[PDB]
Amino acid sequence: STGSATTTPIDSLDDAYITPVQIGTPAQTLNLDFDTGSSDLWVFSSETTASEVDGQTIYTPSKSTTAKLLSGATWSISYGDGSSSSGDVYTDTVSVGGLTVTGQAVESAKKVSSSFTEDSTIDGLLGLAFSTLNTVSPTQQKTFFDNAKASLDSPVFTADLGYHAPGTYNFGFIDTTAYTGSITYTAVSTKQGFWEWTSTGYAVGSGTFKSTSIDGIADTGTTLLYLPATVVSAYWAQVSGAKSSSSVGGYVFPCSATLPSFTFGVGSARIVIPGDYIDFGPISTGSSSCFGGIQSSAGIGINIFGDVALKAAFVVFNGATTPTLGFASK
Repeated sequence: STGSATTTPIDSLDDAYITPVQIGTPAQTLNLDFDTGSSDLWVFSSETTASEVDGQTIYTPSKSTTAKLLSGATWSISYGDGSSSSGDVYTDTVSVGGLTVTGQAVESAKKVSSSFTEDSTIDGLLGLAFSTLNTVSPTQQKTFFDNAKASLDSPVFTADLGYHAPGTYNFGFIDTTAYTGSITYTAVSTKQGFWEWTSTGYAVGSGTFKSTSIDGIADTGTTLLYLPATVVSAYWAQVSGAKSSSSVGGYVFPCSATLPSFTFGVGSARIVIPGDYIDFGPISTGSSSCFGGIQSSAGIGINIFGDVALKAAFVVFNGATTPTLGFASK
């Protein structure tokens, strides 16, 4: 089997991407944030505290003839940005782009933190990291990809995120018309539950490439590119007027600037992030200070290849017995 679904930016900055997902019988379609940095499929629901729902589409398990309460199971998750959610668990039929899993754990939110409430465009998350990170207790549950893997033509999914435009998540096949050149594959460590890999270095603009190992995670659920402070300082030093602002919470730059590109290494191959992809716009409405798309990871504990980096590439998440990642230009 295979599946193919279009993923669409939620706003004009590409802050996140939503992909329609069918849950239950008859289908209830919710727009979920596919997140290769987490491993829970959770939804706004008829159980979510009413004051914490503000425009999202909800899953109502009582209207699904295939929903079953997973007795005793609860979940609770906290994300790198400080947001959180928690609730109970149903199993139900879940389809993505024509690919159907029966018995998928659908984690129904009883509580969500303010940032989820305030984002009316995201109806929940669909985790695509390794199932060892799934938070369901007392019986940990499998991701959608883990459940589908054996049925797929090939045990892979691909992320093809657009810049200010729709893109595609495919399951079970690699669309050879979706990228240019060849795909370079690189080793993955699953020890932390992430799609964790080691970039071979970087370049700023037309500068020379610096060979240096940068361990980090391929995370579709993080907006920006978070890298060591040395690397980030070298990038922003090429932008007149750029500075790190403690009050804003990162590097800012004059909105009048033209940003240089940023290149990262994948083995001997190179992925070029155009400068425009690094512009996240005014820090507040009407400001001439703009927020940068490359930021320091020094306070995180891990480097994160988020959407800024991933949307410059066609990315293969290879879930074979020894997982690997593949990157191609496009």
